[PDB]
Amino acid sequence: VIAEAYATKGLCLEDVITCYEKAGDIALLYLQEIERVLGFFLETGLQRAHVLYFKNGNLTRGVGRFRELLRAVETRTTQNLRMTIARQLAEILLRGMCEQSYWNPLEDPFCPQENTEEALLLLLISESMANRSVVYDLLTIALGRRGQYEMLSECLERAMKFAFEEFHLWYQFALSLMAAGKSARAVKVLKECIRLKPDDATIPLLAAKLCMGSLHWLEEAEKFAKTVVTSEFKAKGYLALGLTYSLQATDASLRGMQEVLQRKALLAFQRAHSLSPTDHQAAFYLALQLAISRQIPEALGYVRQALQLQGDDANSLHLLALLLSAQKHYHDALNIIDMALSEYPENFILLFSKVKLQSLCRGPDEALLTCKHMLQIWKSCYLHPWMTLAQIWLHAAEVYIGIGKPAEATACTQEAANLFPMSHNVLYMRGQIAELRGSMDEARRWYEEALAISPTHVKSMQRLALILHQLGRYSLAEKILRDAVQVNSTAHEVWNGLGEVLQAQGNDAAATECFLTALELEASSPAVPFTIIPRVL
Amino acid sequence: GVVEEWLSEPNYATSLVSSLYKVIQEPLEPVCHQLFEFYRSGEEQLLQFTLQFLPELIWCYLAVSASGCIEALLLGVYNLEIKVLSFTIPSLSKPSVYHEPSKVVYSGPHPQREMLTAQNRFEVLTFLLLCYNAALTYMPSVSLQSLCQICSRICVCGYPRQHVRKYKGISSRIPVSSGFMVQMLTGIYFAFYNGEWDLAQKALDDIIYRAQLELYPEPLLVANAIKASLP
Repeated sequence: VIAEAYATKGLCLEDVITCYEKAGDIALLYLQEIERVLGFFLETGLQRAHVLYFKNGNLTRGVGRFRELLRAVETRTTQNLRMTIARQLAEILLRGMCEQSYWNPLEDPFCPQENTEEALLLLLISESMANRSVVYDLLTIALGRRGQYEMLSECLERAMKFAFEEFHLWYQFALSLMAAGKSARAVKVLKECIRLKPDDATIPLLAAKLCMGSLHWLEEAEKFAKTVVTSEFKAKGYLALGLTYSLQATDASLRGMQEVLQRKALLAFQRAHSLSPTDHQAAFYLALQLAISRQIPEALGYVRQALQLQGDDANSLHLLALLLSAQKHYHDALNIIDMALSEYPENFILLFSKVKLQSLCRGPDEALLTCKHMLQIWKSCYLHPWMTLAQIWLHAAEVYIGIGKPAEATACTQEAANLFPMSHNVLYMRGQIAELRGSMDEARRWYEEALAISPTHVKSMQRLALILHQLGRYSLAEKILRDAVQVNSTAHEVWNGLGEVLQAQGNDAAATECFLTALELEASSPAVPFTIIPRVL
Repeated sequence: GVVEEWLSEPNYATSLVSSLYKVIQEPLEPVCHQLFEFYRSGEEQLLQFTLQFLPELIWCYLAVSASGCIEALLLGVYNLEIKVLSFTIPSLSKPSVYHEPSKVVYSGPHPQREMLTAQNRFEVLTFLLLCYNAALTYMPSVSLQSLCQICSRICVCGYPRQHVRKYKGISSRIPVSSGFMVQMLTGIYFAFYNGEWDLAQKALDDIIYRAQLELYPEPLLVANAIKASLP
């Protein structure tokens, strides 16, 4: 009675917001009191306070009112009101307030001490009372700015139930999945998104991006990239296609397949570059495929273009350095690596290339110092970054092997082995150490172990085949080297080993063929395999 | 003129701004030094005074970068600000201030940097933009406008849409991190409901555009949410 009385006074007075406030408070107390033991006047009294507060242009009072109504103990009638109110206040929190302006609901202008906290709370309560589409958008916003994409994926997953096959929620769910790191589910939901809308090329491009990455679903990636095929998204489409083709070529089993796929990749990259001569991704990847095909001058030209577009691209600089090393310009290459490193000090890959280049033109001490530097950087920076550390130690070991110091090499490889005892790289290095020490049978067995773990390790194949060749078992050595040729036909050491086997067997023509191939290949061999540069969208 | 008078010149805390903007746009040192000196002091109003020029400074930095004072200022303020920013995630299973039935880090910790490099510079800029978003309410309408225009220009610079937007100057694609675009979207979302509807509209559209071209899931996600939530 008193509540509707103050409300009525507020009405007749239409100072007013005060009467509406009192009416609201007494109304809540009245409703609770009822529940212990619907109103028009009660509705107007409860609601039209904060309304006139916001109409006034005063935000603080409105927020205060919202918090007052929300702090009230839940009644089975005030639940819907509390829902709409919580939603609106969450909106106001996210869009109209920042961090430095926020104050606790208990504090004068679980109790959330931060803005995003209270907003999240209100949104969750709203969604809960909604049980049995704006709130989810607000959730995507609040968790989006804070990088909480997993929880977001869970929330949007809770949203999927009520929804029909509509575009926005499903696409949002897919994106949240992709951001959260759940690649496979994201790919599926994205397929369904292409199903819902075939207009947007961003969706198959994203799917292709995921497939090309960690999942390594190259076939699916090819399918999506094909689905994509505006000039920019067509360029991106052919780019993704070329990346897929290249990766597949790396994965390809036979030389025929490899060459076909590499040529296809080349074509797709050329098309992508002609579609958008400003997109340095396409230019770079074109240059990279050309590098892989041992077309060093062309690759150099397109690298120069890609660098004219983006002068500080780490991959572009790195490829430039590798191409220079391919032309046996080790000092220039090293200078350029040092440049990229002046722009990218934390980059481990660049540092590894620096190590190799220093071993090639500067000497062992320098490269060892670069290894120690990498070790310091690794300690300061810290899944598998352990593989990186192992590679640091193994690189140091390669330096010591190169010199002729089996003890230090054994030490470094032993650090790597503390990390990964049965790494094929570690096993290979144990073989190298054995060869250095003179124990050839031990070496043989270590390479056998390495190939047991990694049946395609071309280095282990070379060494094992060489050992067998020196043992007199030519047929076996040849078979091994043929497998090796299938794994990587650009490996000149393989062709030399093969030529030596064939020559030993009395097959001189084929042997000289092999030797020639080895010479032409070593003519354009980079200090580091071009494939060290990741092929990603 | 007026700028020089400002240079030569608590009570202090409580046309010059436009002239300073013009100094930032046109290629300066004493302005940057005085702004850094402002940020160095304790009083928050000076912090806010420098913070309004932050977006234009960033845009100038990136523009010069495409084809040494501003970078020094930005880096100095960066070091000044850098701390771990964490917020608790609410659970309905626990009684709350509003109803009856873990700390997470979104930014930190950032290291001290003597020099700007290609990798760290966007950690730096993203963090600075976060600091900008933290004090968004105290930001004047002009600064919000500059923020929107700059987000747009950065997003579409080297791309065909630049010519559509009729932005004139340097037409080079500026490489941008994903988190940077997210922090953009915070300020754009704020600008949407504070009188800058049109500029926030263009900025949002361009952010979506670039996020589609860059294949960035999170900015595309947040901006999609913002666009869907719009009345």
